[PDB]
Amino acid sequence: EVQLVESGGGLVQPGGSLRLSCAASGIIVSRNYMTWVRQAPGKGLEWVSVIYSGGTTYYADSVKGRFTTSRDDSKNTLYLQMNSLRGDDTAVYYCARDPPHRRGSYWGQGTLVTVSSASTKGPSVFPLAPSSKSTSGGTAALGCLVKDYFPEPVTVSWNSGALTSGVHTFPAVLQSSGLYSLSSVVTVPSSSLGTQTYICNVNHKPSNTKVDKKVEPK
Amino acid sequence: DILMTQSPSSLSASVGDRVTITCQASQDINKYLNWYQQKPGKAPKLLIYDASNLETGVPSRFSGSGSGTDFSFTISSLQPEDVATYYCQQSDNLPPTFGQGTNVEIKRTVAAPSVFIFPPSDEQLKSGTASVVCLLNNFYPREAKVQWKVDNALQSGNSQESVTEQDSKDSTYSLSSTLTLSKADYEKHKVYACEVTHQGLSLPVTKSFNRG
Repeated sequence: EVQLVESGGGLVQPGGSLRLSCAASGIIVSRNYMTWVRQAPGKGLEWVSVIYSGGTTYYADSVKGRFTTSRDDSKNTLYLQMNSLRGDDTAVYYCARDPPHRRGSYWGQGTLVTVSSASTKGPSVFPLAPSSKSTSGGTAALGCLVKDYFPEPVTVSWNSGALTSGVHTFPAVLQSSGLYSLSSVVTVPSSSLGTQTYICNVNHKPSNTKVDKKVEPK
Repeated sequence: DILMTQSPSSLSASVGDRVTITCQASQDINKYLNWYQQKPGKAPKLLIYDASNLETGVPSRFSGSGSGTDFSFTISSLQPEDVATYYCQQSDNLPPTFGQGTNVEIKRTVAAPSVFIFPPSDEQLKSGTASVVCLLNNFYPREAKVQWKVDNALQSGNSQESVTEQDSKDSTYSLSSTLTLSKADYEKHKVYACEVTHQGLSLPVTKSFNRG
């Protein structure tokens, strides 16, 4: 029903530009003041900018002179034009309408902005096969390693979404090479090994879709 | 620029326990302070506005109080779905400023980890790099110790760790330890084992594998 939707994020080069858009449904962006907030990976929240109903704009000192907030009332959409982009600007960006002293706060789901000179690299999906020492009747673990990819994120599912119980996809770890790495494990019965197909599906920002099957070793 | 001092940064409490978060302002902000709840992977959600007032739909266990410089956020009967990071934020004084955040963990009984070791696949050995993975399945508490010993020689600086968030239906954590080395170093040794130390294990459990 009532929602805010951000878009426009992506991976840009230091010194590049970007235009984030926030589409409002159920909220007239011309009547309330809208806010841009950002959150670095694994950090807290930092107020970026605000625009008032009258048209007044305010900006955090760290983005003053580079960012510009605007809105198109006919399209009912808030905009954030980000220029002279730096590495510290890498964050998830949310738009928000927090009603002043009333009820009805809404934040969008956010859009990820990555600013780096590194190029996009597709990942390599490798198996982590079930141990041959898995005894029938008990639980056995298997997974796939998604290694050497940039930037975030990657999406891992199991059996096209059919297998969700017992699945653990770990957060990505930034390797010393600057590329991210990630692993997704799942615990299945030791029985039905070889009787049930176990396949993990990996997706990425570069057009990488790996649908990898996990089997015992020999 | 008003400084927001949120405290504590972390807390652990069992289901139904009372939990209180403090947030001290560097200036008088009257009652213009909000409280946000951010569950992992989701956006922040405003729960308390104007220090005390509850947003629409928020359960009664959430409460806020305070005026001037000192404010408090209290969950009466803590529920497992309340595992999140909570932020205080002043709204009236430009620029709006947030607190450092508080991590809220539900407390449960000790659960030892199910440990698994994963040798490098044959497809990755051609990439000239071997990746050994030690998985610590659903355990509580998060505080664990994973050491890599290959050929009975302890390793350091060549391994990374990842920890999941507290589960919704388990309230447990899952850890992964990944040991990355070249193919030459991999085929120059034979025994590969990770040793895990955790409360709820009587002694450090070791899972091992030999090339073959």
